[PDB]
Amino acid sequence: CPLMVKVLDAVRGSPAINVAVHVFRKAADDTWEPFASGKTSESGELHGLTTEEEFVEGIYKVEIDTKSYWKALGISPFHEHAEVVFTANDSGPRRYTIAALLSPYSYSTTAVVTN
Amino acid sequence: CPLMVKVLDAVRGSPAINVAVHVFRKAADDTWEPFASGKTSESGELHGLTTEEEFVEGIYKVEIDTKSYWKALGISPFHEHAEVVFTANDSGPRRYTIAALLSPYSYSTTAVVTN
Amino acid sequence: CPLMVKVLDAVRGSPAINVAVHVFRKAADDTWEPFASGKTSESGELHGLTTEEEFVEGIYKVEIDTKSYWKALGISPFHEHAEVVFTANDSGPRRYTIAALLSPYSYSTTAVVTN
Amino acid sequence: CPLMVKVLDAVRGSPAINVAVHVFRKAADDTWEPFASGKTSESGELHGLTTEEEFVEGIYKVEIDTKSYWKALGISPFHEHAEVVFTANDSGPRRYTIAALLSPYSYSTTAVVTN
Ligand SMILES: O=C(O)c1ccccc1Nc1cc(Cl)c(OCCCCCCCOc2c(Cl)cc(Nc3ccccc3C(=O)O)cc2Cl)c(Cl)c1
Repeated sequence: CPLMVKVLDAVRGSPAINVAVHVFRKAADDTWEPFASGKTSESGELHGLTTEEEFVEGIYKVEIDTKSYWKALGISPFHEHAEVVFTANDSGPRRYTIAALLSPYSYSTTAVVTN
Repeated sequence: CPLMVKVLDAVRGSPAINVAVHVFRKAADDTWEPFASGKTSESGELHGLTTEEEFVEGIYKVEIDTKSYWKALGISPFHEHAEVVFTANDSGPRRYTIAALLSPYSYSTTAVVTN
Repeated sequence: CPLMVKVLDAVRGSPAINVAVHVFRKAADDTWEPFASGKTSESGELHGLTTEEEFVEGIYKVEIDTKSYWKALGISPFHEHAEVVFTANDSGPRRYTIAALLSPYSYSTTAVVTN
Repeated sequence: CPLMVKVLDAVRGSPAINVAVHVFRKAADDTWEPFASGKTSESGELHGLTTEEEFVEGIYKVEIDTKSYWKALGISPFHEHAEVVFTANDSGPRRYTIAALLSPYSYSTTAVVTN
């Protein structure tokens, strides 16, 4: 799997389950084209977004729908979403894990990139 | 100052100096319209972005140009930029500080909302 | 102020007010000896912990009493406290700010070392 | 596995490999007794520290030897180690993952606690 997303909840100390994730790829006309989407599992993970064939060199945006998640838990958070924007595969094919750790007024994101 | 931005460097243990910051507001036609911008100071801070008069309720995006910062340091980074997207909500006196802590393959952002 | 502590609350998007902070220095017999302490202010800050004269090179521990903070808010937390352990090193004018960002099941700490 | 540690490197965007981890348990005399230790794998993970039988209710400290890690990469970091102190199993047996994300002058730690 070349692109995986993992989301964790810093309030509950749990995976963040059923979080919507949308991936976009920047097109030649500078617009963000829909690329893939899904929801995190019971483990906070989202796999199977793309294939090595389709995940070509480009600029990608991973939008994680954090506000919808918090609101479903009774919390009015600060952010609309977390957005992770990066160039992928520009020094050859890599496997990318995009991890996010969520709180109501903060989040962090890291990437783990491997061969 | 209803809106301040503060950027810190987790590699050097320092303010992140001379980082470009762009603020956008969501318009009517769902377009991100430029709103304010600047470069962080020697203290990693950016003040004077807007006024209480202009900073009305709405959806805002703060783009922090992290990739160019790391390139200036000779360090290969992951993200193109950090994007912080939020709704400004009245209901009383509020000042917003958007803080970001930067590493090459990670960032963190929090909002400190006070009065 | 050669040593400041700043604590922020990632759930409320606010300074973490009235948090107990204890600082220790490593002695000769490898015992943590109390050095300084206080409670964070309304701005989440704790100043006046020590003087340039007393804050010599050595190994220091800053203990931030996070569990009691979350208990005061009625929120079940994971950690007993956050502990920040570091060597203070001269070689020129240096001021240390130990920042912490708190969530119930997570914390983050950075050092901003300036002159 | 009731206790797992995962460590990631925010500079390289990689697991933090070969990081020493020491676990202590607070004894009746208020002293920290050695409990378990190991080093992170190629995946940044450390499994097999303990068993459900031996991992009883108590206050535990997980010390992650971050300074040794950074120094081996040519970096002089701020912290001596990251310390994670928590009560375990005080509302019945749980599975704990202690995750840490490391930078030279910052780290974060979260816990994922499951049934
Ligand atoms: O990644 C995996 O693969 C993974 C998989 C499974 C499990 C775990 C996995 N890892 C993993 C682990 C973790 Cl801990 C993780 O979270 C990373 C959390 C990063 C913490 C956020 C850092 C907060 O920064 C700060 C801090 Cl300290 C202070 C401040 N304030 C100030 C500091 C100084 C001066 C002024 C201020 C201010 O405010 O005016 C602002 C910020 Cl912005 C992630 Cl995203 C993935």
